[PDB]
Amino acid sequence: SMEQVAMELRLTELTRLLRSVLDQLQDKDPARIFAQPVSLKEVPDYLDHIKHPMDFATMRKRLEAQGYKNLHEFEEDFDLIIDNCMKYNARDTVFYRAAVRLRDQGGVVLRQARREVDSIG
Repeated sequence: SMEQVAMELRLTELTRLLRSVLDQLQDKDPARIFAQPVSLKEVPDYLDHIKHPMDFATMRKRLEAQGYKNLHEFEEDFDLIIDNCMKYNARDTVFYRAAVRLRDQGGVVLRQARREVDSIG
């Protein structure tokens, strides 16, 4: 149908907007602390602590399969990245502190993305 195509055009433009958001969020992690999944070889107990691991490469695979239906779903993933880190790592660690900074800096990007998604439909 013609509707299914128009739908797919919007999903595709949402994907396009989310890719730009993702790149902007990821620039706020220049240390690449959140770039890849936590290694289960190097942190073998991790899944006893953290039930839903997340990271930027994993978000990017979902993104490119058009797996995000709306901004809310994408934000849930970003928030997992931060929240997981803030639980597993203690307050005085470079990792916790990197998550605080990514949260604070991404807030601005996410604020605008929500306006752009509402605005453009």
